Amino acid sequence: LTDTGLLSGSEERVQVALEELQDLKGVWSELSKVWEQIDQMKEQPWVSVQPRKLRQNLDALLNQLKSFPARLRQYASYEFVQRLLKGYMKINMLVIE
Repeated sequence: LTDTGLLSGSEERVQVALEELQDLKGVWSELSKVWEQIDQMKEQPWVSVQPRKLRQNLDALLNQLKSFPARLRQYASYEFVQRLLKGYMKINMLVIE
């Protein structure tokens, strides 16, 4: 059979999708790594850790989730990890307040 399965425009689209998916997977991994520390800071009790400790945990989660590349930051994974870390830090700060 005479099939056009070589590196055509479809092949270029497949390669671009694979590169974008690698970037998105990196962003998701960085977001999960940051969100682990962010969730730890958020789940730290108000009596156990003050608002300063909650803010420190949220900032550590944001720093962990902000280490992704440009493609990772374009992907939603790192941004959502940073959002979860910021939410945990805000929960700690509100508990301290």
